[PDB]
Amino acid sequence: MRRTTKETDIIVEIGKKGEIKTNDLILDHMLTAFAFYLGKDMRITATYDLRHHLWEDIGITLGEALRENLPEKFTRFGNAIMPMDDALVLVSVDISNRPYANVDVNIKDAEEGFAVSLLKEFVWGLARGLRATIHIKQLSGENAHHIVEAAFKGLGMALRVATKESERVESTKGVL
Amino acid sequence: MRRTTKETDIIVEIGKKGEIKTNDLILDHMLTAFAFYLGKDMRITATYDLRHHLWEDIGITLGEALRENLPEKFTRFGNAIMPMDDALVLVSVDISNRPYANVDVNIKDAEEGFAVSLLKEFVWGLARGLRATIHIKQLSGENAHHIVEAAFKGLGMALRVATKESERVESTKGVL
Amino acid sequence: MRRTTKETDIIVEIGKKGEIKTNDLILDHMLTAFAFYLGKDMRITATYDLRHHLWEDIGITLGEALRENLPEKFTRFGNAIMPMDDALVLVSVDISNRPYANVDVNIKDAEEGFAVSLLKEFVWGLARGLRATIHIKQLSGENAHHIVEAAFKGLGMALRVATKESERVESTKGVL
Amino acid sequence: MRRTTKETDIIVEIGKKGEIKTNDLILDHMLTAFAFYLGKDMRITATYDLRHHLWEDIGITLGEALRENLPEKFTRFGNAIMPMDDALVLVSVDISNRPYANVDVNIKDAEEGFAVSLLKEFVWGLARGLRATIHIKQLSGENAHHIVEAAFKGLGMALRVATKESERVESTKGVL
Amino acid sequence: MRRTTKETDIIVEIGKKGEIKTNDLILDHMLTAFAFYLGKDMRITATYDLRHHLWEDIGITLGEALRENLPEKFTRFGNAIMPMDDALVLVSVDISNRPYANVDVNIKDAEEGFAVSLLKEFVWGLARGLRATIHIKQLSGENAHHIVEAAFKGLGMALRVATKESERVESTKGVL
Amino acid sequence: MRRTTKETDIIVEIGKKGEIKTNDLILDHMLTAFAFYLGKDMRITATYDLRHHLWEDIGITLGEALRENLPEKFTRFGNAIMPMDDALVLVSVDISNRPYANVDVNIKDAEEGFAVSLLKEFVWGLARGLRATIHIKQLSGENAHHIVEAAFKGLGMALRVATKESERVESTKGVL
Ligand SMILES: O=P(O)(O)C[C@@H](O)Cn1cncn1
Ligand SMILES: O=P(O)(O)C[C@@H](O)Cn1cncn1
Ligand SMILES: O=P(O)(O)C[C@@H](O)Cn1cncn1
Ligand SMILES: O=P(O)(O)C[C@@H](O)Cn1cncn1
Ligand SMILES: O=P(O)(O)C[C@@H](O)Cn1cncn1
Ligand SMILES: O=P(O)(O)C[C@@H](O)Cn1cncn1
Ligand SMILES: [Mn+2]
Ligand SMILES: [Mn+2]
Ligand SMILES: [Mn+2]
Ligand SMILES: [Mn+2]
Ligand SMILES: [Mn+2]
Ligand SMILES: [Mn+2]
Ligand SMILES: [Mn+2]
Ligand SMILES: [Mn+2]
Ligand SMILES: [Mn+2]
Ligand SMILES: [Mn+2]
Ligand SMILES: [Mn+2]
Ligand SMILES: [Mn+2]
Repeated sequence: MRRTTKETDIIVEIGKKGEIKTNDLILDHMLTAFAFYLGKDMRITATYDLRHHLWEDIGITLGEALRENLPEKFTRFGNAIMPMDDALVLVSVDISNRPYANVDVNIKDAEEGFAVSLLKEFVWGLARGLRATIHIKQLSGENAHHIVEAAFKGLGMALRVATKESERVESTKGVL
Repeated sequence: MRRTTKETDIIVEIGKKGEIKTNDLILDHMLTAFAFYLGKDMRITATYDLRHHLWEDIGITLGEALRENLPEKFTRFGNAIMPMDDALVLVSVDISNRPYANVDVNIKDAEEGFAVSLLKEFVWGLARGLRATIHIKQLSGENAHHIVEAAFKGLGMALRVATKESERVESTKGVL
Repeated sequence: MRRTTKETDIIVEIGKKGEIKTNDLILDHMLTAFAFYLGKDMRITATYDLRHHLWEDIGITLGEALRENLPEKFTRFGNAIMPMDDALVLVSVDISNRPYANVDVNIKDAEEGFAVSLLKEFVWGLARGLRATIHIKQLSGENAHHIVEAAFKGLGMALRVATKESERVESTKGVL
Repeated sequence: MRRTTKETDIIVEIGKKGEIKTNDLILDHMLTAFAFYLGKDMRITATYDLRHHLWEDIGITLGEALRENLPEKFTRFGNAIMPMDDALVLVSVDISNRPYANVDVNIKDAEEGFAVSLLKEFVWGLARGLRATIHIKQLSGENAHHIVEAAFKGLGMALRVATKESERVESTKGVL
Repeated sequence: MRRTTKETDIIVEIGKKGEIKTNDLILDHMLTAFAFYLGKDMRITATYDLRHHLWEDIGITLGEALRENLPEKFTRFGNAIMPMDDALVLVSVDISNRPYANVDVNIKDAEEGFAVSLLKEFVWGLARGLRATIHIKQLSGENAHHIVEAAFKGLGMALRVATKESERVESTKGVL
Repeated sequence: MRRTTKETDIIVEIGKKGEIKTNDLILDHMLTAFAFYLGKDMRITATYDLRHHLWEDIGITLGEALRENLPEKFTRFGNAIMPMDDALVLVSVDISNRPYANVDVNIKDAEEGFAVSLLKEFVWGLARGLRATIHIKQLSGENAHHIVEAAFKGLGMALRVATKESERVESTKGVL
């Protein structure tokens, strides 16, 4: 999946062994966590002007890539509760075709490179590209890196469950 | 399972392909959700005088029907965390033989047909008929329909887990 | 544009002389306002189970209908400030391909048939179907009908501006 | 229009196709937005010592360039209300010959490169170079980039209106 | 349009080149502003006993004169956002045939001759004579003269829009 | 696993049919719960001077016993949400090699033999002996016995998941 604008140029290829190299070492780490806990190899390359555009557009392109990869009938729902030392983060996903994100974190000890702005824009991008409902709810924690990385691990774990093949269309209304 | 009083007359048949028709369109939708996420066909028909009596007595009868269908040795415990757009609802069930319900929701945007009274009385009815401990804990949300429907989806998912056969009596005291 | 689920069956036909008949007299009035201030005839018909499903699905279908009718190059942005007696409501739209809604109203004098739940679900449906950013911000007011009707008038007026043909792709990133 | 001090050297040429290259990627993006929504090509080049000096002196030089470009009789007033996802920003301009700026924003989620100091100094610079009254009033929002970029888009849109030719001197006192 | 009582005698002639002379220098200035931003010449002369009676009765007579001059089918709605140095004032008009005024200002630095009483009574008079809904909402400001003059400029600008000819009766109910 | 100091002498033998006899009937019950929900037989015997030393040292010894039994590649993460009547307790474990415990309970109705001191010291002992991150987070509840027993049931259930064999080293850093 490739997405190109005048701001960013992003390639996300799920199922291909390859590097994750976005030219942002924080995002590279977060995406490495995401892919590891999703349980899939992926190749991700990006160029960008501003980090916000990178994080958001990575989210969009990753979402679109996940959507393209979905089986016809998929499990739809997946959750994860992820600890990382002091951090404890609930991640809940519904591949609902109703884009929505709610990211509720409370970072006490900030860390350079980790920003709520960037986390939120990645998650909104992902929600919009995948066309999904995504909740990130911090239950405990203080450290920025532990909170944000737990969220990315959790997204991977939750989507591992939600993107699995199902025997039915998982909606009482008969369509998503 | 049939339960008849001077107020209501209710039939719940689990495992039978059939209609869910209670003469309350909101409850029909909630029960459709419940059954879908439980993963069982059911036929439910009711007549009633007042909606409270309907919701409670449906809970009792459904609980009794679930209890009748349990294997001798069952998993006992099941949880679900269910998102619906803004709503995020935790449902926790223990088929404990200790009737108890705790329903903790916070509806900001009310909706006609959706009432905490009716939800609580359905859940207490279910707890009493099944003979179970049931928690409904809203983690996030504003919209009445999203919150209540998430609760019914969650009850279905949780009971899907809790009602499966187990290799042992699931209690250290040796009996339920 | 026809959209059909097990819950609702909706037709929205923009540019066609016809009636607006949803089987909800409040919504019929709101949509009549919307269409009048948009400056287009439309035919709308619906069947539904529950009013929430109606309001949301009308939003979705109307949004998709507006998206289908959008010129290749469109103005993208449109605003309205709409008074109705005590009410004064700001509506701001960006046809951004970034679904988002923020509805901030404060109804002091409630009115049967008018609910924040239903307004919010219509607007989120519209945002998701059109793929747009939509703000509704009450500046003044107390009366439910005045506030909500002002919002619908304002959506029509704002979308009248935003859906007009433009000479260019209205984004510095080169893509919408 | 060129302005040179011991701190900065800035060229702003309105109506010339060219690059916007200030050696600050955030400002380049903001100025690209400004020019796009103004509806004019411009060439902007700068060297600078400190970013504050750049932002302020860009504002001054851009203001002077806009002032030089004004027709004899101009519309004087222009407004914009600009959404960007969560952000909603009102921009109001009066080319009054009374330099004044009031920038009222509330950034909840900060972003590296985006600072209220720099926004305010650009706007004051612009107000002083153009000789104008400028209000930036955040109505909604949390994200720094969305708020600041909406302000720059809004300045462009507002000045598009205010700098258009008029049939009269737009003041009851007979002069500006 | 002439209106005579035992308290005041007022002539308002729209479209006539002429003096604005009410024997109140503050009101003469405000009305000069109003007429300038409306974009019409007018002749206004008054005698009065008390300033309140003047301001109110000028509003009534001006409203009646505007009403008399309306085309059969008129635009109905008009808004303005007007800055004046520190002041930023929103004016919203609906020629609704439902008299109503809401004037919400917050003057920090008072000025002799400028009073909320007089502004409010002019606006209510105008609403009653024209038969219109009028909102004046201060968004920012401290100085009495800047706030009140912005309101009069804004009323002129808003009514410039609202009083233009339209192709239709601008109401879904088919009549005003 | 035998651990002997001048204060305590503890045997924990996982996978062995035997009794749990610590000379503290509360701890015997808690450990019976832990083992049952872990899904393992175990033999535990202890002598001790002071109950704190017992609870802590049981934690340490049990943790070391679990660590000894861990497969080379293990699942690492496990969670449980456990109801017991009024109580609802979240337990989250990461076998991280980063000892940490956070126990957040709120006992309203105290019970002899049940103490936050002792619970916390058992959990910290377990965290240190296993070399793990352990969160215990009360979501609801009042009764001391229900809260504490839910925590022990939850630890068993969570560790059942976390101690299972995996196909890989469960860390992006390549080392645990
Ligand atoms: O789409 P699904 O499968 O979640 C079922 C819908 O009834 C949910 N819903 C969303 N808004 C009101 N109800
Ligand atoms: O009945 P179970 O299997 O949950 C085991 C009991 O010890 C629980 N309990 C209830 N009250 C005090 N303890
Ligand atoms: O897409 P457009 O036209 O609004 C231009 C983007 O730079 C906006 N943006 C959104 N998030 C950060 N920047
Ligand atoms: O200069 P203009 O056209 O806005 C008209 C002036 O009367 C405004 N003003 C500024 N301070 C007091 N009055
Ligand atoms: O008169 P219009 O054109 O604004 C349309 C009316 O429905 C408005 N309204 C006033 N009160 C309740 N509704
Ligand atoms: O050790 P793991 O597998 O959890 C991966 C690490 O990056 C986590 N981490 C801990 N502190 C900062 N990052
Ligand atoms: Mn963004
Ligand atoms: Mn890390
Ligand atoms: Mn009852
Ligand atoms: Mn529903
Ligand atoms: Mn909905
Ligand atoms: Mn109406
Ligand atoms: Mn400065
Ligand atoms: Mn941007
Ligand atoms: Mn009076
Ligand atoms: Mn003046
Ligand atoms: Mn100790
Ligand atoms: Mn017990």
